Amino acid sequence: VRFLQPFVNLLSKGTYWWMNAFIKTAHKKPIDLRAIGKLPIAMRALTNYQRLCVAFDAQARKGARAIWRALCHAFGRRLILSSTFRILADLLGFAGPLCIFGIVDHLGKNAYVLAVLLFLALLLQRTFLQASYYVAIETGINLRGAIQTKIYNKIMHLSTSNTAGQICNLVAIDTNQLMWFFFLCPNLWAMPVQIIVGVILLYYILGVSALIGAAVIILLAPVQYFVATKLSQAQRSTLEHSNERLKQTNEMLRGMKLLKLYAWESIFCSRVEVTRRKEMTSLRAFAVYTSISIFMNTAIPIAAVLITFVGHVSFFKESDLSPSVAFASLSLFHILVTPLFLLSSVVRSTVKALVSVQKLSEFLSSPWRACTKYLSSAGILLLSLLVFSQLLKHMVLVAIDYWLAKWTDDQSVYAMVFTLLCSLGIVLCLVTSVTVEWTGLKVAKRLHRSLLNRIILAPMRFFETTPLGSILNRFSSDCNTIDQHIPSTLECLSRSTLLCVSALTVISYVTPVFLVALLPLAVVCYFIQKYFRVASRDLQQLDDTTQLPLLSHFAETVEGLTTIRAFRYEARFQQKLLEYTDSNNIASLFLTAANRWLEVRMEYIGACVVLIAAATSISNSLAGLVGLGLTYALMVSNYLNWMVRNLADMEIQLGAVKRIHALLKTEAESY
Ligand SMILES: CCOc1cc(CC(=O)N[C@@H](CC(C)C)c2ccccc2N2CCCCC2)ccc1C(=O)O
Repeated sequence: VRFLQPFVNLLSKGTYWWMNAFIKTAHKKPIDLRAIGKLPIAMRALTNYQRLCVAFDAQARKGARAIWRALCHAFGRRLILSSTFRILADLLGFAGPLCIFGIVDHLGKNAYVLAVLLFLALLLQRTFLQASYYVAIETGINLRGAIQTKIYNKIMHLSTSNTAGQICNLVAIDTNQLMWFFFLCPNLWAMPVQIIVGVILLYYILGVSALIGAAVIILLAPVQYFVATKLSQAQRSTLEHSNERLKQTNEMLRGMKLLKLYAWESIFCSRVEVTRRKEMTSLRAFAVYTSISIFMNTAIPIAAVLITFVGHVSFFKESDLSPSVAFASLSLFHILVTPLFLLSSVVRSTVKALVSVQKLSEFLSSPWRACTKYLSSAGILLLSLLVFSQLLKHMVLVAIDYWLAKWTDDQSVYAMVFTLLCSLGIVLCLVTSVTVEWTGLKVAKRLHRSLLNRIILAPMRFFETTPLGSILNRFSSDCNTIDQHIPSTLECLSRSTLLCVSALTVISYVTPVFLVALLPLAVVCYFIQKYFRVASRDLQQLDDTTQLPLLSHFAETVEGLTTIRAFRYEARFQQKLLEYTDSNNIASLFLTAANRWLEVRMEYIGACVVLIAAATSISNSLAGLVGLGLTYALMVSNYLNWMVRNLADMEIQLGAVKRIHALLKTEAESY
């Protein structure tokens, strides 16, 4: 047992301090199934299975509702403990904007004490938030173990009269949707509370104009939900053509010998290219919806701030905009963004796992070179336009946030220039979104065409030596990755890095002394990031590689069920399944603990940054520039952990482009 998360004092339970030792070891020598621990007794497949079966007996003494109530009876204590942590973290995160309000109101007219209390509340709030995430993940994984064991125990008893692939994917995707509903279940209860208290605080701060602002920002959640629905629709319509193109590529690759013998390769390649053109026609709509999602997500808050402040000053002829009031409202808008954006995802996952539990009831009742090659496939025109648009968009963003400070203290001219710059910002953001999506599409097209052509020209000895599985897998999974994940992830990594650099630039321009303190933290940040990455890579690979046995086992058990029951070998196979699912659970649990460790450390670095910025700016001013620095240093932590998550998410996905280009360089016959 090397997963001693339950077995430490509450502080290291809260800051995942034990993981430190592990991660340090995991940096020197690679991670093996001997280095990762064995799960505690509290979280085993047998322990959670027996807990769930006791809950099921209790519910049967008193269908889908039966399964939901049994899952409640079995995991509700920990589910509501995670929900408590999450709601306390939500309220203590709201404790930030009003504190910025108090600080800027003091110094524009008790300030240092407000700054240190902001620091303390921020530190405690981020710790509680990460602990909430962790408890939700742990109870979700325990539920996955119990449900896997239960559906396997049901596979054992079912009759020979009865769909093996259905059971295999019921273990593969339906239990997954259930576990992810349990991952996001605290959010389902704590996002409405968050949004309500946010709108209430905004109203209390800004009078009546804040309600117009909060309505405009809330108008983001339904639009995001509609966009996500259209995106899944386009996803299915793309998967159709992708499956047909895959079958055609498999035809071309099985009979490559005969084709090359009579030189029919070019005509079959042309047919595959026609199918690829149809799939690209569908991918265009998919990318349009993805671009609309990115643009709405970034542009609804800009317009919300614009309408709020302008209508507050001109239309309402309302209170004069003071720095404290304005920047408190801005911080509350930034705190309001994320719940409004992710509420659609929470609801969609909720209905998805509801369907999954209904189905389970019905069943149970019976790499820099890769980046260089990818960017070079785009061309200098699209790459230059993309980089210029990203940089100028973030410049316009910081520009409007600074014009806010200069606004606070000819008010018509200020309002007009603020409106002009917000329009410039939304146009520039739409440009950067459409450009990243167009670049993604163009690179996918070029890379796929070159790959197909370069394996058409491949010699026969190459095909005899190379496994057919790999040549098909490059077109099957990696071209899919380049088609779907690389555009969005590259765009979001660009946004995360540029927003982080922008925030540090803002709080350095407000506070010239913070720069001196930036370099230590910078170093710390770097180190942590580095170590996390290596650990997070190993674990991730391990977590994937242990899932293939499990599903495989399920498949086998469904195929040779009558033989296993004839042998009376049922207990041995249930034992093998418990061992496989325990390997998978320990892998996923250590992966999530490493994630929690990194996000806790990055949030603590963000807390130190906000404390330094608050202290030094309140000092130098003892006005609106202090509020600017305060907001940006307040939220640097999100940019930081989002950017490191996106970098980890970026390298793995870029490995696919790397190996596509690797296969692209095979020898060609001088035809
Ligand atoms: C903050 C990321 O850590 C997690 C967090 C969770 C639980 C969780 O409340 N998630 C929120 C995101 C946070 C920022 C609110 C969420 C809500 C809706 C849809 C997706 C998501 N997401 C979950 C996948 C990655 C981020 C978007 C699970 C798993 C993880 C994880 O380490 O993988």
